[PDB]
Amino acid sequence: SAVQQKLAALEKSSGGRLGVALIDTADNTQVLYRGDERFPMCSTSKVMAAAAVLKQSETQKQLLNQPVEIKPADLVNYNPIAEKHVNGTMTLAELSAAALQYSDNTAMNKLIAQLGGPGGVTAFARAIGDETFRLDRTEPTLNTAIPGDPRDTTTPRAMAQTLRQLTLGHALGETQRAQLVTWLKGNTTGAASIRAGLPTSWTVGDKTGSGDYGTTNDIAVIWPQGRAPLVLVTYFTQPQQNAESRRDVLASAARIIAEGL
Ligand SMILES: *C(=O)N1C[C@H](NOS(=O)(=O)O)CC[C@H]1C(N)=O
Repeated sequence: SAVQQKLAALEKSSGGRLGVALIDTADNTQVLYRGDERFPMCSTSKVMAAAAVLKQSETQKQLLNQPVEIKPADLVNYNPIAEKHVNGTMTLAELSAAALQYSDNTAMNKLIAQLGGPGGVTAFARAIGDETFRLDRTEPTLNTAIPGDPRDTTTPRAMAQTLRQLTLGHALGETQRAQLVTWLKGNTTGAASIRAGLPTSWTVGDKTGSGDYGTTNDIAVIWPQGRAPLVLVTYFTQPQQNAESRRDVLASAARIIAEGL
């Protein structure tokens, strides 16, 4: 009830710019707030990159087990998993899991490289019907989050539709969809974001993101108790380049959405 008033009031109180897109798969209804504005994706772009490698593995049948060299020069700003394997190798499956569940930025860059560069991630988006997503840069510069810059952005509406296709539809093969869902459900970084605004009995798979301009993001597939799943994108960015993160705003948006159902 009064969901637009509530989302607008949350945004005004926060001082920033909030983007929300919900898909309720029980009845195909949607809730949108700035659903067609571009937002910097930051680490949420890793879902597209992992899904694109999963799609490649549908025809390169051993691709996920292929070793990839991790060198000291490859390390960037946040490499919790890759730093354990420097001067050795990690498989593409291990890199996908590290990128999704620990938000390892070196693992992300290896996914991007496997795909031929950022354009290869965008090409996969286009191949599954997403005409809005764009990846332009590698880690860490994809997180600059400069206002008005279209690089490394998407809209909430597009990314909710794509996450639905990837996790509940048929953009990926059956086994690969299940693998993506398993990875998202095992995310380690999400308890303060969308999940925090939902009843604890519901099951969530998600991927968070953060960047400059206090950018605080989360994209999630949600299995409520006793009812069909939801897909929810909450993107948030702020006026000051050095702004603090606001995961509480994402949780509040999810809480508003959960009471309106
Ligand atoms: C992704 O947005 N990033 C990589 C890592 N993500 O952790 S988060 O998903 O918990 O925010 C650190 C922050 C961010 C980056 N590299 O700036």
